Amino acid sequence: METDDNVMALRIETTARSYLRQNTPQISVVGYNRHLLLLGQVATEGEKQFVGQIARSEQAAEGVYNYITVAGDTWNTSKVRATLLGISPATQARVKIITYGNVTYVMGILTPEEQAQITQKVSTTVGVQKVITLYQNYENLYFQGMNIFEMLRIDEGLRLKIYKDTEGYYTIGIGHLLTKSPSLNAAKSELDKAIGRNTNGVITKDEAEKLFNQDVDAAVRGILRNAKLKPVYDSLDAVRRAALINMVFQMGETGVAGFTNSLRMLQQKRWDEAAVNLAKSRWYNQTPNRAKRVITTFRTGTWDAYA
Ligand SMILES: [Cl-]
Ligand SMILES: [Cl-]
Repeated sequence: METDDNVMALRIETTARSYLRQNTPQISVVGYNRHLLLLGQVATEGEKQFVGQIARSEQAAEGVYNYITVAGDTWNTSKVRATLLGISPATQARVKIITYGNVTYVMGILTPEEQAQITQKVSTTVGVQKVITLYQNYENLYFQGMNIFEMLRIDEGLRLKIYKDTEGYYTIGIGHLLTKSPSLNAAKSELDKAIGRNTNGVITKDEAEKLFNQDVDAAVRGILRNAKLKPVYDSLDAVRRAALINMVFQMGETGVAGFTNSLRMLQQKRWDEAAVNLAKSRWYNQTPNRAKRVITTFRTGTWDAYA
């Protein structure tokens, strides 16, 4: 859903901008849950209606909201938390907020009760600004296919040059750390190590996916030697296995092993009880978007949140 929302939005942004310049321009498409929100300033009511047909021609779109005016910025996680104090971190994760012009749009899959609460909180934070709600209540196979490599591409990023992480070390690819020394030369040599050539501090995607496989294998061995992680891992299907490998990549073997109660529920296949519980940890607090995708993967056993 992450990849389809973005994929469609850009195709609509780009095919729409093309049509406008054939009659500088202002068009913006935002995608949430395959529902699409059209933003910008067009000159005539007929063009606004034509840009809306472009979007509705997207077979994978299950809704289109045309809010183009006839002559922006998405809220970041912290700014939403400043505004939704009192709502659980889990419910805040099912909400996108955008301000385009002098309007503020609120998208999300909410209970009728949750809608009135969040609508209230947003209206009091913006004051006398217009607030548009776009709520939903509680074949198509041409898109990219999701796998574990594309999963951790969305959750960490793909870097094809040696970059410094946050801890002051050197890294490349998908979080594949090279060395904790501040010596770049030390990192460039270790980069040649795993690739076996004159990388020159640069790699291709084909040979970054080769690293990512080495990193995945390394995790799966730590997992099978850890007394708490092994039985859970063995009992789970393929997608749910990549959810677990995701958490290990993020917190290390020992970190994940501390989720005692949530692990017992996964090994017991209680998918929904395991989700309510994982959404109560510091993990959800400090990386809610990721933890929302990882946790839905655990609940559905599918690539929904990522597709
Ligand atoms: Cl933030
Ligand atoms: Cl996050």
